[PDB]
Amino acid sequence: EDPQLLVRVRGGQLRGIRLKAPGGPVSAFLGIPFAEPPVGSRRFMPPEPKRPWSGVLDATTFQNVCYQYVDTLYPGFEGTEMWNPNRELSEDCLYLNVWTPYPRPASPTPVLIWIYGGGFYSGAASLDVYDGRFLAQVEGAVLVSMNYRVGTFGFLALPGSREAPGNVGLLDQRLALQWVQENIAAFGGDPMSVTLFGESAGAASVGMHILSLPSRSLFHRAVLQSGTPNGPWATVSAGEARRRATLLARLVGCPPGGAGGNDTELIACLRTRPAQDLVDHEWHVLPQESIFRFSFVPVVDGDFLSDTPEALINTGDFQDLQVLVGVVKDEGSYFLVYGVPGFSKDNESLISRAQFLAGVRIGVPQASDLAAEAVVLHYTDWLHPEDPTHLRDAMSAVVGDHNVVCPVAQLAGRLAAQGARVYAYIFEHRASTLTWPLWMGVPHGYEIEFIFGLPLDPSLNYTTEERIFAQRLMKYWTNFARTGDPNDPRDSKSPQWPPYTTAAQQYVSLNLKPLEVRRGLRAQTCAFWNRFLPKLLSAT
Ligand SMILES: *[P@@](=O)(OCc1ccccc1O)Oc1ccccc1C
Ligand SMILES: *[C@@H]1O[C@H](CO)[C@@H](O)[C@H](O)[C@H]1NC(C)=O
Ligand SMILES: [Cl-]
Ligand SMILES: [Cl-]
Ligand SMILES: [Cl-]
Repeated sequence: EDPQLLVRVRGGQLRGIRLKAPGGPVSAFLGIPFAEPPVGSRRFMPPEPKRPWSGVLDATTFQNVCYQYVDTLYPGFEGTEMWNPNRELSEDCLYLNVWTPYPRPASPTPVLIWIYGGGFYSGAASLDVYDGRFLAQVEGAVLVSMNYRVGTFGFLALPGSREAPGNVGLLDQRLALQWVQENIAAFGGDPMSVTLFGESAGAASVGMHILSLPSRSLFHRAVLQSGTPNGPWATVSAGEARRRATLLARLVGCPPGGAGGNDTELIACLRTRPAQDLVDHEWHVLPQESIFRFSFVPVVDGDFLSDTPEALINTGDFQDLQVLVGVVKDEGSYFLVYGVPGFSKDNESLISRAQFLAGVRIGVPQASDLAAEAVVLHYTDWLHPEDPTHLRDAMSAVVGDHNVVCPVAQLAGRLAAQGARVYAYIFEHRASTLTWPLWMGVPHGYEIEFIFGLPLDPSLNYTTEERIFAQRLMKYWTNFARTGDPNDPRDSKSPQWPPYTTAAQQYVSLNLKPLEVRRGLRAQTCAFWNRFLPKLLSAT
């Protein structure tokens, strides 16, 4: 028996596995159950704490990926498939993972918790890109990532009912946070210093846990990468959620005869449905022709979220809090191949002006005609309005700015304004190994493999530049995680990464070159998106 691989948590004993990271061994305890399986009658309902077990639980392998839609756009192509599920599908899927150094660390170690993204529809904590082994080996960290429920299973809501209350995926995440608070000490982690970091939907989730008190009590620092709790895609009014669930039920023959009024007898019917029925039907309820919008997301129930996120970020008090926010250089591009006609991974995707206008209607789905007109006006180069290259890059920009960049702006501005200590970044490095075409720049999601330090694995064919860069990012993130500052304490030569402030508005470029400080995060464009646009498409 290996003393370092046997742990006894509150539920009982579990056995881990000694892994080879490049630079040495690490400890991995994978597939630890944190909730009773939300299957059958527990469908759509909040997680229940995992009932204690006997004997030593085998924690040496990844557990099931939560039942979910699978991406089929470009089959065989690494660039999409990397995000696809890599273990079996199952509603029995609420397991988590811990990486630590080997031997398990002597002193309480600052814990990193990873919340994955993927539309609140796709997702798994077991994907190669979210592999904690490098951070554990190299920076000495204790890294935790959980599975949470995505899709209808995680987010179908009849707001106010008992049987489908909404935001149960977030509650899964929270339960995982509680497990960490209650048990991470056993692995050498330190419950007194917990950082959540996430991406896309993940970041939105992190945002939500900032904004919802009982989660807020369970950690100390956040990192939001390319996503926010505010913004157009991360939430839904209870009205819309109710609409969407009702409609989904209708689509899977679940009125059954024509009803939907008795919620209990509706959710009941739904629970009698095969999981792939629900998947194969989930996207159908989206109200408009759109990209960067999924059917089932966090809902504004006045419970988990006491008000809209935007309200909360406006009126909160965040003195107690340090956040690291940032975006990649080309947020929008990835999404264009998923709906905006004229865009493909297979060519330069040069577009006509017509395709551009139609594309704006698709990308800013909830725009009024006048809103769309303002968008087109702002984004056109009126000197060369016909130029396909400018147009293409513009469409990428519209989608990026609208969905990611300017919400990150807004959120950093408010949090800074509201007491928090914020640090901001722009990730500008195209991975040498990127399989997506050149026109897509540094797409949404492609900084993760660096933060997790995958280029430290020589078999993975990054450049030495990229190995070094990876180590730099890892140092940044763990420094933050450890001490609410990404800077190197034992140094002055970086140069320093300054806090984002409403006054100075400073962020840094993370690329191969040394830190460079820039002021104004898409300032003017974001004034357009965040100050005017709402005055416009409302009061229309
Ligand atoms: P995000 O969750 O983006 C996906 C998404 C978000 C909102 C609506 C629809 C949709 O598809 O996560 C990623 C995007 C692209 C690549 C990788 C991830 C994790
Ligand atoms: C909903 O309506 C049905 C009758 O169609 C009834 O049997 C059931 O008790 C009702 N549920 C609740 C919780 O009132
Ligand atoms: Cl019950
Ligand atoms: Cl025109
Ligand atoms: Cl470009």
